[PDB]
Amino acid sequence: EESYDLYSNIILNSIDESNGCVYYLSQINRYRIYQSITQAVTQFNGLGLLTFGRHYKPFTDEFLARIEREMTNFNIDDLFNGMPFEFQKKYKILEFLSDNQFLYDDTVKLF
Amino acid sequence: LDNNVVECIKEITESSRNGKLVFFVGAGVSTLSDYPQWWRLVDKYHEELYGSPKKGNYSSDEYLRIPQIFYNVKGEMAFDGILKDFFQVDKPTNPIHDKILAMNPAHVITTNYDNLIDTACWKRGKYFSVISAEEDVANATSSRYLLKVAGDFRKGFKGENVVLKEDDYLNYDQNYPLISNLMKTIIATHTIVFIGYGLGDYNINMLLNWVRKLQKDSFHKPFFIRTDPSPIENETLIYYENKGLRIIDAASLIDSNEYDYLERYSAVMDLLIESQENKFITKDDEVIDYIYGKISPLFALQYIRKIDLKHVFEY
Amino acid sequence: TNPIHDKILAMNPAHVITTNYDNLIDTACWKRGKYFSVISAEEDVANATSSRYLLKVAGDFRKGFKGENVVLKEDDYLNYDQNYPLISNLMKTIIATHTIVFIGYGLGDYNI
Amino acid sequence: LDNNVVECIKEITESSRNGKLVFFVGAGVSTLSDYPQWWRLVDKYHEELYGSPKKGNYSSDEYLRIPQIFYNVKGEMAFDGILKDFFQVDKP
Amino acid sequence: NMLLNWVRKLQKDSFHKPFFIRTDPSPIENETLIYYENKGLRIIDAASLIDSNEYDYLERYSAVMDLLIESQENKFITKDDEVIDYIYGKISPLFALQYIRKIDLKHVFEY
Repeated sequence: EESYDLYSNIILNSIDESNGCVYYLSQINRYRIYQSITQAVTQFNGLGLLTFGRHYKPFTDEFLARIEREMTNFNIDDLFNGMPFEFQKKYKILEFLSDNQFLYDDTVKLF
Repeated sequence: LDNNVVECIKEITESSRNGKLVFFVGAGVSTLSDYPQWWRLVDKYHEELYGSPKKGNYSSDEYLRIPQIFYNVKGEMAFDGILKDFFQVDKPTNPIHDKILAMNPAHVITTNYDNLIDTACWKRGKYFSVISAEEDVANATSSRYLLKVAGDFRKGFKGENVVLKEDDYLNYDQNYPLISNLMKTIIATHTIVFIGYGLGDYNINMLLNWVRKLQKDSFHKPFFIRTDPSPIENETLIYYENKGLRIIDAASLIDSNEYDYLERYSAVMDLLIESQENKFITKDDEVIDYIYGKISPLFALQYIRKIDLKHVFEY
Repeated sequence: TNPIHDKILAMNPAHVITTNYDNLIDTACWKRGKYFSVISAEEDVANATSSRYLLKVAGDFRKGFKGENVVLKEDDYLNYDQNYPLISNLMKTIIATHTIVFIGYGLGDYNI
Repeated sequence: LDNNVVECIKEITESSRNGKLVFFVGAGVSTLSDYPQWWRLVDKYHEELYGSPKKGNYSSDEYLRIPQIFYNVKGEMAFDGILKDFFQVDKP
Repeated sequence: NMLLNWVRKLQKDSFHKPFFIRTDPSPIENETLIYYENKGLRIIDAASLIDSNEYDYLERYSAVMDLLIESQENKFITKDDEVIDYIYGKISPLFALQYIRKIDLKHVFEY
């Protein structure tokens, strides 16, 4: 929860200095940590209490309600396209980070 | 739930997935973020001009006349000082601001004078090209546009970057030709949803006049979200239907108090967000056609992989 | 289609605009294999099939070879905004947000 | 009798005795003849279109809107039928 | 308002300023008068000239109009300073002609 809130501050305070990469990486990282939280609450509220035996609730219900509020209907594949065009032609090296299946070209070569 | 309102929901949700949806958000949402209303701004202007605000309530003419007097009487210097005192402030984004961007809009047009909605773009992630003057139109960093009718003091600490005085409305077409030219161009090609208005604003009426004046029937009918606490009247509803505004009232869908605007705003918008095409399917009549509509183009292909069939069914 | 037409599409302009009533540009676009959502009527803007516009700014003969759709008479130009409000407004919008290369003119045409 | 009033009043008499004065008479004179003011008609339209007058005050926006709603909803026949009956009252 | 907007946007100072006859019971505010005067409207306030209660919807129009009609050039004359100019205003053009019949002088003086 602190990491999610902190990552909100990085993107929020990255408006100036035209950083681009720091805002872009934190935005991707924000989705990644949110992705981890989604199955974190799914493996605590769901799965019952099998591995542990006691219902741990690391994140409040209010916190779950809000994070979905902003994160509803978010697609990471268009995040790079959603970036400004100046960033697009300037940080094209990071074009594959937006893809959810970015761990495909590397694995294909290994395979 | 009502048949008349749900058919509107199907059009917007389908257009949102198509990427041809544009949200016309008004100043009503700003009150949710507890932002200084324009009503209080004109009350301050009247207080300085007359030494004391009028005891009687200010009618529609009072909203547009009083700022003009203050500009002419107290001058431009006092005009900007009160605006900076009253409007230059930081407020958190209301839940509507982010969920406005939940349906990815190709362009966003707002009548707000503030930066409440630009922070929503960056916080969400989509970078909308904020436009407030002719220079901003000339430089199009991104295809997706965020239209500011007035804009902040980013154009220099001047008074022309706002449209509040009465004369500004009269010469709005000529003072801001490009942003008004792009204003109507978006509407002709994109679905427009009006959220955060009292169904009596000048801007919505003036736009409605242009489409009613000479537009034939090519343009699509924009949607309106009446969030007023009182229920809409049938006679009022019928008139706007002929004008070309499919009003989606909020009090009709959910009955609440006269103060919990955020409850009314969120419930209808979440109803828009959470309702999908399969949500509105009720019986076998809506089953076969819905399934056939998405699979029919694939009939040309001899064989289709079974694994990736989830793509056409939105997973 | 003239060899000039082919050379235009090498730089594949996003939204080509032409003051032509024929389909020589349209056919030449498909010869290169490049599609274009041609907009000529006031109803074409609303039901646009893509974002790349082949703007017949004065209409074409796609809806028949009649004088109603095409703008050739003097009265049509007087009522240009009266008969084609959207496509006239939309063409102006493209001008501000794009870099325009005027080609196929004698510097003294009334359209320019 | 005050300053800037005689200056204005002498110019009007100058134009009036020049034979070129033009008077822009408004609807205020109709009140003097006790003619029904048009805003009173608007309230009558609300009592027919809405079935009951609203307790809130009718603003300038309410003045211009209600006839527009009344005309399109109830039709032209109902609209001018009131005019033929209500406003055909000769006054001195 | 509509013609005032027409005046503001496409009329210079060349045109003659129209005159407004105020008849509302309440006194005119100073700021409102200035703006209308700047637009090019000359305000004649009835409450300022004549004091009456807020129920004088009638006879307030008359009180301005009869004063307007009763306004005569000779009425404004107070003493010899306003006498010689008024007389010389109409007789000076007659100086070019060698002789004027004294019986005919009633025409300039409005009989």
